Amino acid sequence: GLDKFKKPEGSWDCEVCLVQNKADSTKCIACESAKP
Amino acid sequence: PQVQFKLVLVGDGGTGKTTFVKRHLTGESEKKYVATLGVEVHPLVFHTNRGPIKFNVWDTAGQEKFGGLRDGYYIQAQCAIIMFDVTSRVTYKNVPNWHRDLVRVCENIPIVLCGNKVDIKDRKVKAKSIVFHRKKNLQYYDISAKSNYNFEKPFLWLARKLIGDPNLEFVAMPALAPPEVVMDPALAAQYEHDLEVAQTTA
Ligand SMILES: Nc1nc2c(ncn2[C@@H]2O[C@H](COP(=O)(O)OP(=O)(O)O)[C@@H](O)[C@H]2O)c(=O)[nH]1
Ligand SMILES: [Mg+2]
Ligand SMILES: [Zn+2]
Repeated sequence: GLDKFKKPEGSWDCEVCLVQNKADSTKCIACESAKP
Repeated sequence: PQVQFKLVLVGDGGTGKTTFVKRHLTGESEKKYVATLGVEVHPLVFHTNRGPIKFNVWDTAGQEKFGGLRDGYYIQAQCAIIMFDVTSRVTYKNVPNWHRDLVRVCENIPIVLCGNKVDIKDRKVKAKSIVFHRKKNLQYYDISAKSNYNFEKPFLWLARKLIGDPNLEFVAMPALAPPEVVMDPALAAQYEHDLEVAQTTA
């Protein structure tokens, strides 16, 4: 299965464009929207 | 936590990119508009034998007609589809430019080349001429957005590359908008034959 899938610790998904962002980023690397 | 990939869908204006992405009904009902970049992101779920995967497909708002796309469009792309229109040789002639722009920002992400509108009888870019993919490690498919012909093929190939599982399968097709035009079965069979011969011939 995909049972062994995990995201990087503290990463977050942009609510505007769905890009995954790093834990320490405060804004989306793609669309520049603020972290939810 | 969902497995998802950002997929950029690029190619000349008028090639059918919007028509193609819109075939996936839930991806259309759940699409997200990104005002800062002029993009509609369509979240396309496919159910594999190892679970669901989501391709978040970035569809432009037409800006490719007027110039290159901004860096934000390409940022963090994990895969791509380059589209052209098999009734317009100009759109195939521009495929190397799209590939260049992709690799410049995204390096060696997996890319699929799609020749759209194969439902149209007066086809101009035929299998024997479609060679860009051979020299660049690209996979090629004929597609017809309006008839759903081969809709799933680019996504399955990308999913296999991204996961690293050559045996990955889709256990069911996504719910797609009903075909708007007929893809003639004899025509499809002939085009399928022409591609096979092109891929195997010495
Ligand atoms: N016969 C046919 N027409 C298509 C197909 N896909 C798109 N079209 C039409 O081509 C035109 C451009 O489509 P569009 O999706 O807006 O292209 P885009 O500019 O690349 O996003 C439109 O008139 C579509 O109806 C297809 O598979 N077959
Ligand atoms: Mg469009
Ligand atoms: Zn974003």
